[PDB]
Amino acid sequence: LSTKSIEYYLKELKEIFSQIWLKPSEIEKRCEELFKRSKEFDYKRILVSGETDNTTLYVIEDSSKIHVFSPNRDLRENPLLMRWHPSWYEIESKEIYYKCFLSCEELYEHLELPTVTLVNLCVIENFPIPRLNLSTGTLSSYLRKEQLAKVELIDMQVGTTINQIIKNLLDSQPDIIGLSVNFGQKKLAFEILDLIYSHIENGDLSSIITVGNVIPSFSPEQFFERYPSLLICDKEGEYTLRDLIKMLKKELKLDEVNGISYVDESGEVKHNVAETVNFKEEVPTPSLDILGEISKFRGALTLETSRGCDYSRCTFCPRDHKLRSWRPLSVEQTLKQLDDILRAGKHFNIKPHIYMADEEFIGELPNGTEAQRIIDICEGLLKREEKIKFDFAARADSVYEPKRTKEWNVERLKMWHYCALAGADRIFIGVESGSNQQLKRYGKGTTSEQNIIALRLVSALGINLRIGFIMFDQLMKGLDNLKENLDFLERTDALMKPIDIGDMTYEELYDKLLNDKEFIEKHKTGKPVYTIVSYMLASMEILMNTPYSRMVQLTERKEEVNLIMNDGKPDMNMGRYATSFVDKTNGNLSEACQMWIDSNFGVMYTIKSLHKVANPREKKKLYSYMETHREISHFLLKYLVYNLSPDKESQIILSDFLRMHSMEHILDNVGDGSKENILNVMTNWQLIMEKLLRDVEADLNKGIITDSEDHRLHNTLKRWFSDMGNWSL
Ligand code: B12
Ligand SMILES: C[S@@+](CC[C@H](N)C(=O)[O-])C[C@H]1O[C@@H](n2cnc3c(N)ncnc32)[C@H](O)[C@@H]1O
Ligand code: SF4
Repeated sequence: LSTKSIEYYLKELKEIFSQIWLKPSEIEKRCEELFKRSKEFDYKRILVSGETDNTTLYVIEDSSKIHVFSPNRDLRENPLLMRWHPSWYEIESKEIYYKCFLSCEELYEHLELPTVTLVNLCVIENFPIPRLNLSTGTLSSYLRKEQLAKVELIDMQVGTTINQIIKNLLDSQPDIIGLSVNFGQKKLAFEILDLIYSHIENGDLSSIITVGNVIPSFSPEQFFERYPSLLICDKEGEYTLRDLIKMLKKELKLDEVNGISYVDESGEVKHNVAETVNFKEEVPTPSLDILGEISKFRGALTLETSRGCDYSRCTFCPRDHKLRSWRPLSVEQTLKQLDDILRAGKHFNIKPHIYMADEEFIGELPNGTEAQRIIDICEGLLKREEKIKFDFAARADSVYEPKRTKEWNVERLKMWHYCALAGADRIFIGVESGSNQQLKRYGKGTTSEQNIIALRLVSALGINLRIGFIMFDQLMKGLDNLKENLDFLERTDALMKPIDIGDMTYEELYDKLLNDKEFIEKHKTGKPVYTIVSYMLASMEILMNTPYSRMVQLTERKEEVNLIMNDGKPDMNMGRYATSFVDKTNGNLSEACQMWIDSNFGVMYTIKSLHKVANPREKKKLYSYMETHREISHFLLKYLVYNLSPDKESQIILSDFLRMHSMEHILDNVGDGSKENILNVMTNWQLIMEKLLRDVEADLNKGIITDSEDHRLHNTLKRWFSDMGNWSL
């Protein structure tokens, strides 16, 4: 092969490899056709490995002549060649993109890659709209970039069924099978596992079996009881899979494999230490094998630009699986991976909107440069030809922290401005509470006024907001925290319209939003905070391994009460404890609010479903229903608390709200927090929901809104009217 004809094969390979959405078997197909075409030499076998900018073709003429093409990267950085021969190459050399290896017998053994099949489970009835699965996509890209294995990806999100999974597995004959098992997928996982082991027993498969993600990590005993040879990946999967591949080659013993729990021969459960992955530089662009099918389901692009939480102190948030340190992608890798995913999505006409999976997008570094890192990512996005939109999550104190200097906070505001400039769209802030006592119980580290100011600053930059809010928690005593929460949620001095920066410095804008009451009033949207709450009337869920669960167990012993039911055991499928409230009135209110939600779910689901596809004028009508429902749901709790503990100010607000909707006389005990009385009070309040749904009914009859073909709004409205006051579950 001439030195000029190297160049031609590289040129065409670069064009093949640029199509990063194709599965590796499809890439190999195009490589075979390119090499059979020139017919200026024949070969026995080809292998493609690597990914995106390091994709590599091996052409095995036989074991004594092996050609290696690396169009996108210096072959000297190839990790498979480096494992085979750490000094094969010349250090003083122009970059090398081709090399023929002659009489290199052991290189062939390195090119016999094991096969790994990774399966993302999905209960499709609960999640109709897929998102690119990072759980398996990053495990695949890590293995491909290290050239450790041929990886097959199966995603139940796009409709692949249990029986199709097994068919796939029989056809590919993998050496390692891995299932990602998430909340609510225990039964599905056990079904797939039963069939895998049934076929191992029958001799149709021989594979190391492993499961990963949070459900088996937290509850390994229920898995080991049914599958005692199963290997559970406790934390990150990358090095775990690397080491199972080594163990396949007898290069590691089982008790050396990174980050797994297993049953040894004596019957005892072992856990191996998990070395935290070098995420900054070893985990590349998620594999995009499934992207085409995801686009057919109108699915979403996703990326994780950091792992972990440097704060890690919220008492309801368990840190054992996700870890207590923050590991960011480099600015360079973040921009590259975003470019890859956006280019691949554009190929399938997926719109350029990235959902960042990060637990904490902004983070914190020992050198304090985290804000400059974000600004540098934003500057890179602003250099692109096309704009993007992106969503992410952040704590309120990643916006505003009065324990830090004014200069820290002013630079924080500049950072958030660059986020808005680069496309920050809907941002989730974990406010969680409006009550300083409850915030302390939540370990949030924030105050209620600090939360208000964070919302002011972000909303003023034109970023749209969503907030988590956990109204009820089991250790709350009395109604005081609920009153503080309701007052917080009714504040109208928090949400700002997008403010034109004009000539203001960052410091002047910051100063005005903190202190200038007239500025705040002029720019407010006038909407109360509860309008951006993600889930109204939410109650605490007590997950395993949390400080909050231990706080509960500690109240159980200190006041001699049995709060954790199921005889102290947790639920494996949901990774949480079933727990009752220390204050029985508060538990009654939480239960009532869940029943309220259940009673309106069918009709409000239908309204929201119709809203997705309505014309502009119907969309606004249906949206106004959803706004009014949220409003009625907020003042349900204000009304319940009023009937348990009245005050003058709350009475005025409820009377204002009634009078505002021409329905002050629709409503006509006290201090009685029994379930019976609360239900009776809520039956009364439900008359206000009836008044809203009578308008929906009239609008439907008038043709002002349009029903689905199966008459779903008609059907659910009819049921709702017939079910009034009838709180059976
Ligand atoms: C997207 C998302 C959702 C989506 C789910 C989308 C989907 N795919 O169906 C929605 C919005 C529906 C959701 C809901 C919930 N979620 Co959520 N979610 C996330 C989020 C933001 C991103 C997930 C992701 O892509 N992670 C990145 C990938 C790379 O990580 P991974 O899945 O853990 O995979 C790694 C390891 O687990 C391991 N691994 C995974 N699979 C496998 C397989 C094998 C074989 C092996 C060996 C290893 C392995 O290797 C991988 C790479 O290192 C995460 C935050 C996060 N960054 O993880 C929260 C998170 C997972 N969610 C969480 C929670 C609590 C919930 C809810 C209960 C809501 C709530 N907060 O009350 C519900 C559950 C609903 C249900 N399903 O029943 C918690 C989980 C508990 C915890 N603290 O660890 C997280 C961490 C957020 C938080 N801090 O509160 N979630
Ligand atoms: C939407 S995710 C993103 C959280 C992310 N760590 C952050 O800091 O912003 C978590 C949100 O779900 C809600 N949530 C989490 N755990 C919960 C629990 N155990 N019970 C009730 N709500 C919970 C909280 O409102 C929280 O803000
Ligand atoms: S809730 Fe958010 S900030 Fe709190 S520990 Fe969990 S990831 Fe970190």
